[PDB]
Amino acid sequence: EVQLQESGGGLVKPGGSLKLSCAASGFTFSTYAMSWVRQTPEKRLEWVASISTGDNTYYTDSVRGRFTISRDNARNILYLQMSSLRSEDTAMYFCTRGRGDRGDLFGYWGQGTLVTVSSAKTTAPSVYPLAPVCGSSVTLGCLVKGYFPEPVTLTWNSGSLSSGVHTFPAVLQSDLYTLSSSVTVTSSTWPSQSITCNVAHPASSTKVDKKIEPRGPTIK
Amino acid sequence: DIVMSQSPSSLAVSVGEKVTMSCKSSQSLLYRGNQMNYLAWYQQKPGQSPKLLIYWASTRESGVPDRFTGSGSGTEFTLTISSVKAEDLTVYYCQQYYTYPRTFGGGTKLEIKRADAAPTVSIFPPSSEQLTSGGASVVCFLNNFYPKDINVKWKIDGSERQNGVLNSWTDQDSKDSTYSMSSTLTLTKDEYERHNSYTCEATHKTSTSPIVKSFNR
Repeated sequence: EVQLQESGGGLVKPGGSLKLSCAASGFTFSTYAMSWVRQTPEKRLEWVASISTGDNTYYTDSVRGRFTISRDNARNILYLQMSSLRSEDTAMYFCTRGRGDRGDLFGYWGQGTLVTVSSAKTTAPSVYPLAPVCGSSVTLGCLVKGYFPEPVTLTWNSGSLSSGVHTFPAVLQSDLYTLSSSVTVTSSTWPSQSITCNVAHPASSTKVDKKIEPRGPTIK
Repeated sequence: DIVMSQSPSSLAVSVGEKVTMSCKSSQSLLYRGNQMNYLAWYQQKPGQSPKLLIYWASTRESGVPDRFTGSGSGTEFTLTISSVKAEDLTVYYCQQYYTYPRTFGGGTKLEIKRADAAPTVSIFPPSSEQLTSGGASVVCFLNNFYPKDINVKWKIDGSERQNGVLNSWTDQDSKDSTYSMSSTLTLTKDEYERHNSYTCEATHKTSTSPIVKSFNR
């Protein structure tokens, strides 16, 4: 029935511009007030703007004079023109339709389009093997430091090693992402069997393998 | 602003339990003209948009199961689930539409109770490979613990360091309902080599004393 689909999201530099579009179908579009609501990386929900059935517009202060909400009833689409983009504007942007023919209560939401505002350069991660230091099981690891943008793909032994794995959500520090992963196995499994960290970063077009070498005295 | 506050922010639950979520309003949402509360609840499952659950504080949206029940008035609102189902284990947001700006509460996340488990702690020196580039990250994994509340301190030669620590926390594990955490201390290579003892210490309610993992450079 009711379908909403956002588009036009992407990566931009601070001070940049974007125009989101929201394609609606499965209802009489002119009847309803529409809105844009964003979800920040901290997963807070922030109402951004609303447009009435008669083109009256409402904004939250932070985007006033920078964003413009509009509708095109002939084409069933809602727009959000974004200008002078800021770091804070980074969010998933949802378009919504009023529940009833009355107000802007967020009755129906699209699946969202992602907007990222960052001054970071595209950066391949540095991938470091984490070998155990001075039993029954042993925990190995992989550090994927300082990359942009998201995402990376990390597997262990090309996907063969899947259980006992924790891969921690990427986190931002100094405009770059860092991620890590642990893999826990039987002590008899390793280092008898080889274990390798595979990291792909499809944006710097890099693919890296890192074998976890056991620590020990083939020291000089 | 009109400020919406949800309590608590997270709640440990058992399937089949009755649970209750609070949403508080910094100003009343009760409109005298029609005695309606301009308050809505949303559910947001992982990867999905929020979906409207309740509106006018107590009106279920169509196709919303009877176990969901909203109540309250003025500034104090409640979302109740009669018998929680596994698919209800997620985030719920309240929202006022009494005035502009439209404002949301910070959300309440429901999670699964499971019985306390101690972290398995592992410390890792910087890789020789990172050292070559003049960097030195020290990594500490704290894996498979419950409840999720945990504290990590880095101590270097017996003294505590806070700058340059990067922490990350998993979501509750779907298989064992436990939590894991990663802590990374990044130093300059030079500063890493001015010290010997590196220590990751985890404070968790499963022990009256820290779980300590250390190495000497």
